[PDB]
Amino acid sequence: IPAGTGYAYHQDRMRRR
Amino acid sequence: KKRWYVVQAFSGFEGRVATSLREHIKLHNMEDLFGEVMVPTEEKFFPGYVLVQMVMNDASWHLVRSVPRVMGFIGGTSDRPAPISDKEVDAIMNRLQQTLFEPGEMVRVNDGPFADFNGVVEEVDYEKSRLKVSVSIFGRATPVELDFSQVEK
Amino acid sequence: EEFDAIKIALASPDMIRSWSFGEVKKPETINYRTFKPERDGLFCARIFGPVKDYECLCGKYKRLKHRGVICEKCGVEVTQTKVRRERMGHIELASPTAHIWFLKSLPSRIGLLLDMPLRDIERVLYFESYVVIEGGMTNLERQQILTEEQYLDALEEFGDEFDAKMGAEAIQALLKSMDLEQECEQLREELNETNSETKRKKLTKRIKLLEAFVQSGNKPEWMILTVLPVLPPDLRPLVPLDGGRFATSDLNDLYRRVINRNNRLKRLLDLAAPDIIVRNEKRMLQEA
Amino acid sequence: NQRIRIRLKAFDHRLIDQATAEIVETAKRTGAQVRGPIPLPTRKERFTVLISPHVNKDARDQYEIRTHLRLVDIVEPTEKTVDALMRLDLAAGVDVQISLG
Amino acid sequence: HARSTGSYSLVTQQPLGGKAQFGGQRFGEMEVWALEAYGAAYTLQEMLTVKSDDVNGRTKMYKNIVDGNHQMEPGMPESFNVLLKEIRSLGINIELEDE
DNA sequence: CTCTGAATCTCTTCCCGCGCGCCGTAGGAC
DNA sequence: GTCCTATCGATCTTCGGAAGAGATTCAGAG
Ligand SMILES: [Mg+2]
Ligand SMILES: [Zn+2]
Repeated sequence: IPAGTGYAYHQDRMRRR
Repeated sequence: KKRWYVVQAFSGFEGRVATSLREHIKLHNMEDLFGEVMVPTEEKFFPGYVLVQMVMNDASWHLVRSVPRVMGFIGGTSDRPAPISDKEVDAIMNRLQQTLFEPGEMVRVNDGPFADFNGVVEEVDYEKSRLKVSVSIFGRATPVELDFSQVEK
Repeated sequence: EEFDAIKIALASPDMIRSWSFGEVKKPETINYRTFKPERDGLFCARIFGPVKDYECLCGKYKRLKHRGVICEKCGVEVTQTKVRRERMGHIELASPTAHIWFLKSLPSRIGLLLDMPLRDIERVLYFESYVVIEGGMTNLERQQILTEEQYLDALEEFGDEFDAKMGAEAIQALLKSMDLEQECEQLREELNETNSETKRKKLTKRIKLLEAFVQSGNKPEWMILTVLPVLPPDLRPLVPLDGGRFATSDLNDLYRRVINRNNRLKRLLDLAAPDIIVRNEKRMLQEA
Repeated sequence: NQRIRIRLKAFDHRLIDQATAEIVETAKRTGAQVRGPIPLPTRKERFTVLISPHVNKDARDQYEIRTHLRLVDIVEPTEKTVDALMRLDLAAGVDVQISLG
Repeated sequence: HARSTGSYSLVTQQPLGGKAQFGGQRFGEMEVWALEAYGAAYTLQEMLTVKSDDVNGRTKMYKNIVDGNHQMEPGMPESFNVLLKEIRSLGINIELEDE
C-alpha cells in the first residue's frame, strides 16, 4: 500500500529516480 | 385463399403441435379456415416451428394460440401475423418433394457392445459394405470387424 | 508479469481472436459415463489445455521428456495443465449481436452515440421494426425507424434507392457509418446555436462521449459483439458430486444455450430457411 | 444382442489356457454368460532340415511348430462387461481375434 | 479450530472455509482497513498474497520457513488474474501496462 | 410549437464473522 | 430402462419495502 512502510518504500523508489 | 403462417412450437413436441391443431380445427369446426400444417422432415431440419395453411380471422388467431404447445405465429406484429411469401411456399414444397472410412482415421462405434469407444481404422472392408477398426482389448490393438453403420465421423 | 498501470478499453473482434486459442463448436463437455473431455466442446483438450498434470489425453506421452510437443492421436498439446485456466476460446456469431451492457447502462451509450431513444433502439434490436439507412433519393431520414407496414409501403413506393435493415445489423451499419469527428465538430458548433439548457446539458454529454470516442482508439462497431470469447474452463469447473454426476455450472449452461441457438441459426442459413424463421432465430440468439 | 466370439491362437498351451481361464472368469464375474472355451484342432507344421553342411543327406532334424486354438463365445455382452475386458491386460504372446455376430 | 495448511479452493486458490472442512479464518474488509490504519504494509502484502492467493509464492514461503529464512516472494494474487479473465470474457480488453 | 417545471418510470443500495442441518434436470422415445 | 433435447412455443412468475436519484415524459406559455 502507499502508506506506512509501503509509503517508505514508494518514497525511496521515487527519490531514487 | 389460405396463406401459410409460421407458428412457434415446443421443440420435440412439434408433432404433437400439428396433431393438437388438427384435432382442434375439427372440434371448433373451423375446417373452412385451415389447410394442412406442414412439418417437413428428412431421414426435421429445424426442430422448431410449424407452417399452417390458414386464413386470418380473430377466431383463428386465438384458435392457434388455443392449441397446446403454441406461443403463436412469427410476424411483424402480434396484432397481425404475416404469411411467408409466394415463392417461399413453393421452395419449401420443392424441398419437401425433392464420408468414406480412411485408413488411419479415428472413429467411434455407432452401435453394439463397442459403441462410443476410441478406435482406429486398421484396414478397409470396402466392397463388403463393412468396416474393420482396431480396438483396445486385452491391452492389445486387437483386429475387430464391424458393420458400415457403426461409423461415428 | 511486472506492471505499473492498468488500462481498460473496448476489445476489437480481431483482438478477441488474438485472445482465443480455438473456436468452440460442439456444445458438449464430457461423456455422461466416461469422464474424458469431448473435443471441440466447452472443455476441449486441444483448445484450452490438457486435463492431465503433464500427460496428453491420448496417452502418447507421460513425461517431461515430451513437454511442449503436439500429439496426433487426440490433438492436445502437452505442457503444464495450469495453462488450462488461462487459455480462452471464441465463438464466431453467425450474425452480429449488441453488447447488452452498452445497450442498457444508466444512459444508453449506443443510443447516445446515435442520438436514438433507448426504446427505439431496443425495438430495432429485437427485430420489431425496420430502420432506413442510405435512404438516398427517398423521403426517409438518416435513421428514421419504420414499422413493417411502413416497410411494406417503402418496398413498392421506392425500389432499391433506400435500405432498411433490422436489428443490430442496422445499428452496426449506423456505427460503421459514423463520421465521428465531423459529427462532433458540427455538434460543438450547433451548441452555440441555442441556449436550450434542457438540451445543452445532454448535448455536452453527447459531445463529451464523441470526444472520448475520438481520442480513444475505440471504433463504433466494437459496441456490437461479433466474436464472443469463452472463459477458460478451469475457472468454471464441472465438478462431480457424490455419485456419477457433475455439479451444475451456470456459465456452462449459458454457453450451451448460446452455442445451440447459434448452431441452429447456421444450419438454417445453410438450408435457406424463410425470412420469418431466420428473423425469429436471430432474435432468440440475441436474447441468449 | 449378438454374442462376441474370441479366437485365441498361441504357440504355448499352458499360456493359452491361462489367458482363457482369465477371460471366462472375467466374463462370469461381470455376470455375462459365456459359452466355451472349445479346443479347436491344433495345426502342427513340420520341417525337415539336413543338419550336415555338406553331403551326408541322411542327417535330418525334424522340427514341428504347433499352433493351439481356443474359441471363447460370450453370449449377450453388457457394455460394463465390455469395459471389464477393455481394461484388463491378457497375457501377451497370445493372439486374439474378435468376431461380433 | 486452527489451520496451518490444507485444502485449497479450485476456481480461486484461496483456502477453504469452515470447520468440517480444514479451512482458515476470513480476513474481511474491516480487518484490511484496520491494518491500513496502522502503517502495516508488509503484513497486508503477506496476508493477501502469500498466505492465501499466490500459489507459487506460498510454497517458496513454506520452504523458506522450514529453512528458517522468513522471507516472502509475493508475486501476484491468482484471484485477480481470474477477475481479468472474467472481464476479458466480455467485450472488454483490460490489460497490465509496463510504464 | 416547443422551452423549463414536475411527474412517473426504472435501477441500485441495505454490518460480519462463526456453526450446523438439508437439497440440489425432466419427459418421452427406441 | 436407458439416452436423448430442451426451456408456459393453449402460464402467470406475488402484491408484506424505503428511498434516492436520474431518465423519460407531459403542462402553461412565450
Ligand atoms: Mg490347416
Ligand atoms: Zn493426447
